[PDB]
Amino acid sequence: SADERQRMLVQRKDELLQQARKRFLNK
Amino acid sequence: AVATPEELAVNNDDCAICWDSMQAARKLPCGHLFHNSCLRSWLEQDTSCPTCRMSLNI
Amino acid sequence: AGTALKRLMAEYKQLTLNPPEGIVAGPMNEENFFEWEALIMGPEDTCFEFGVFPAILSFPLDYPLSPPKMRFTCEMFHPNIYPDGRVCISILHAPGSAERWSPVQSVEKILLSVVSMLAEPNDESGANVDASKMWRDDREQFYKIAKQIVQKSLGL
Ligand SMILES: [Zn+2]
Ligand SMILES: [Zn+2]
Repeated sequence: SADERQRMLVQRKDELLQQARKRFLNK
Repeated sequence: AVATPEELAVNNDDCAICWDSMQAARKLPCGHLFHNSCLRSWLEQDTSCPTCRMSLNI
Repeated sequence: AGTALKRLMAEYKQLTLNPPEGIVAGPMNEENFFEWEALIMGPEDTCFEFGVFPAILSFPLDYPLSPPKMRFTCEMFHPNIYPDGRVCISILHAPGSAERWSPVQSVEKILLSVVSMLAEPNDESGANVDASKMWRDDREQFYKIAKQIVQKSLGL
C-alpha cells in the first residue's frame, strides 16, 4: 500500500546502483 | 462536434491524451480516436497529432 | 484527482509492473506524485556505461498537456544538458519540428529518449557548449570526461 511500494522502489534504486558498481569495476 | 456513435467510444475505451474512458470520442483524419473534449484542448495548444507529429489541414 | 493524478499514478504502476533494465523511476512519496526520482544506469558499450545517474522529475499540474521538468542531481558532461542539470531534448519541448512534446509521450518514453541521447549525444539544443564543441573537436577527450562522470556517479 502506502509504504509497501515506497520501500520496494528504494530497493530497486539501491540494487541497480550497487550492480553498476560491481559491473564497472569487474569490467 | 461529435458525429461518431458511442459504440466507437465503447470499442476504444481509452485516450492517449486524457486517458480514461469517455463517450464523446471522435476520429481524426490521421486515423486516431480522441475525445472531443481532449481534442479541443490540444487544438488550442497545437495542431499536430501526438502519434503523428504532423499538422492536420482538415 | 484530475488528469495528471490519474495518468501519473497509472504510469508508476506500469513502472513497477514491467521495469526496464537500469531504469528505476517513481514518485518520492505516495502523497506527492509531482516529484519523481529517476535512476538511469548508462547502457553497456557506451561512454556512460554503468553510470547510475540520479535525475529529478518535477511534473506539471496540467499533465500530460505539459512536459515534466527533468534535472540531474549529479554532475554531467552532456551537450544537451545545462551546467545546472536541466535536460534539453526536443521531446520535452512544449509548443506553448519533427520531435515535440505530446500527451502520448509517457514517462517511460521520456526516459527512453534520455537513454538514447546518452548513447548517441546529438547536440540539437546546445546547452553544454564545452561538451558540444569537444564532442566534435576531440572525441578522445570527450570519452575521458564522460567515463570520469561514471566514476563520480557510481561513487568510485
Ligand atoms: Zn494521429
Ligand atoms: Zn479523452
